[PDB]
Amino acid sequence: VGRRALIVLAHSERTSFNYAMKEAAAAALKKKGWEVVESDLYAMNFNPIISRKDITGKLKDPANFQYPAESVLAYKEGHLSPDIVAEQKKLEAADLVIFQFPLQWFGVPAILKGWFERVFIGEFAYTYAAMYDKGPFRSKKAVLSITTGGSGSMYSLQGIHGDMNVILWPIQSGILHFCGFQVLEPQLTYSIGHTPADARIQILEGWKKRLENIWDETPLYFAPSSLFDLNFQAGFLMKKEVQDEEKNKKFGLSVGHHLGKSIPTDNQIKARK
Amino acid sequence: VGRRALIVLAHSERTSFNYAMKEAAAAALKKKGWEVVESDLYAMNFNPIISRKDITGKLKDPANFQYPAESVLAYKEGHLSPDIVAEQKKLEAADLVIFQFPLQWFGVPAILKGWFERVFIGEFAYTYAAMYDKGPFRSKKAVLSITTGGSGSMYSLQGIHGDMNVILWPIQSGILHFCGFQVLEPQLTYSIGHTPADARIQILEGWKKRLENIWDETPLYFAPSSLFDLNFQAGFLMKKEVQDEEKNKKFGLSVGHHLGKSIPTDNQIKARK
Ligand SMILES: Cc1cc2nc3c(=O)[nH]c(=O)nc-3n(C[C@H](O)[C@H](O)[C@H](O)COP(=O)(O)OP(=O)(O)OC[C@H]3O[C@@H](n4cnc5c(N)ncnc54)[C@H](O)[C@@H]3O)c2cc1C
Ligand SMILES: Cc1cc2nc3c(=O)[nH]c(=O)nc-3n(C[C@H](O)[C@H](O)[C@H](O)COP(=O)(O)OP(=O)(O)OC[C@H]3O[C@@H](n4cnc5c(N)ncnc54)[C@H](O)[C@@H]3O)c2cc1C
Repeated sequence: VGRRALIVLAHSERTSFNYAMKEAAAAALKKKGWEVVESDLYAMNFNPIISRKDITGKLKDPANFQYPAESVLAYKEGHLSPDIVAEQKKLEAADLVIFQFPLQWFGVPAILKGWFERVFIGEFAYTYAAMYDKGPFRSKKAVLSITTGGSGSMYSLQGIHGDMNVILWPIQSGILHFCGFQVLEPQLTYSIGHTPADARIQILEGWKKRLENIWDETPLYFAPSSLFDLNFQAGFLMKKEVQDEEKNKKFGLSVGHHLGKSIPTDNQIKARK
Repeated sequence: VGRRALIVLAHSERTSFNYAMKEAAAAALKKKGWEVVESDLYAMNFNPIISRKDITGKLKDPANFQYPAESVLAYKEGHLSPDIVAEQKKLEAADLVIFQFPLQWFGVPAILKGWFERVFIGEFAYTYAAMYDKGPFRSKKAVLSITTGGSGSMYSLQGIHGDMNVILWPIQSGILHFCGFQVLEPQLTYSIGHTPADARIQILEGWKKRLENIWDETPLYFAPSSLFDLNFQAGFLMKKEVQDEEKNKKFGLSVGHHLGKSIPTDNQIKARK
């Protein structure tokens, strides 16, 4: 199980449905005995812009500044900016991490994107030596709770926007899973601005209801790293044996690993595969 | 053709390859007679966080602030922050827009994501009435010039990060094409951190040579809006006739419109309708 949860909110208005979803989550969790911490990015006036100021000490190569290396070094020697360190301490303590935000330009709000860039620092959050399912957060579970302006049909296979599974991929696989998180099914709330007040009410109650057994859910399916040649002189490509065993299979493995074939239905939205 | 170009750069270091790429583009375009304008976000001390601070007038409703509606009203009544107005003026004049940036967490840097959120205001950059094909920037062309830490094989169909075409979709379709932009093939320079001094110089030269005829390039293929019933009533789904006639094709129309079938090879990387 997990007794600790962190809720990262990315919305400036306390009168928003997003703020209401954050409160709903914290209420349901505390009631079931969880310890709940929050990161209201707008409320904290969080700094989302990566810079050399994220390193407190003196740099290794100040004339040729490379963020990845200088930040990793700062993480190891203990001199990352203290606002960054405070967020990293919350992350370390949490078993479950909920990201509550409105979809903005088919992605995460800039302030949340900056939170990832500044907080998910090398070694602490990820290592090329232990990628994806073997990452640092492999004992943690993450969930995206998203609100949208567009309707669900707009995001279906035949909607103008296209499949929502493709939109979710960069985030759930590229950011969350890459660091080791077991990613749970996303809570998707479409066209919230066109939803009746009573439906909005049931949406909040259905979220609280889901959170009651969230930890026991089966996570989304991502191709295991055991299928890849985790080394540079190999190009981190799928192992030869694995490649063959797949050539006779109708479907691809995931949205990103579709292998030029059909992507299993709702790979990024529903768990079962 | 187009005589005016806007280069938006998102990198904090003047010593980076990204900065080098921007300087190469500027030089190359000016040489061929282009009028070049720049938006060096970091150097412009650019604010990427959307808030009610983006509106200078009175809010139509300060009780429950809703950014989409208020910013659209501000654009119409002329109440947008001076920095947004200046960027909108740059965009309005430009024929070609180049976005130069390093890949950060499978997406654009927070500062650039924020630039889109604050600059691409409704009415100005888009209208739900004239989405994609009929968007405001339909007479403009855009291009993404991206650098990455990971190698190309890592982003191939068998690479551990998965298909790069999926990563590029949210940006090129969801942001650029949605506003009307014709999107040209992206310039992708992989593992720039493991490329010899000799090889990087040719990259710069290769980029410069491409820009000499960039305007006469065949743009990437996105399903036309004519294939969809564009109304809340219809749910914005593909026209029935299209769905049927499409059922006999092997490949879907694009990454986002894969229709549960195979994704056309390099739909977001290579042009070929
Ligand atoms: C820059 C930008 C880019 C965007 N890009 C996209 C995009 O790419 N794709 C897309 O689909 N959408 C996009 N949107 C739209 C955005 O996704 C929606 O505006 C957002 O998800 C709406 O959520 P909200 O919390 O702001 O709700 P609000 O607009 O605040 O609305 C909440 C609604 O619920 C009511 N409410 C509030 N609290 C409660 C409560 N406790 N109980 C019951 N009812 C309550 C409110 O009165 C209101 O009717 C974009 C918006 C912006 C500003
Ligand atoms: C927060 C964050 C998240 C990231 N997420 C990802 C991700 O999801 N996927 C991924 O693949 N990568 C990721 N990266 C890595 C990032 O994409 C690379 O570090 C970046 O693209 C390198 O580009 P750069 O312009 O900074 O170059 P630099 O590291 O500066 O390197 C440029 C090289 O070219 C040399 N050079 C400079 N100017 C010139 C010139 N004029 N002519 C010739 N040579 C020159 C430099 O000295 C140096 O050796 C991430 C990095 C950060 C900080």
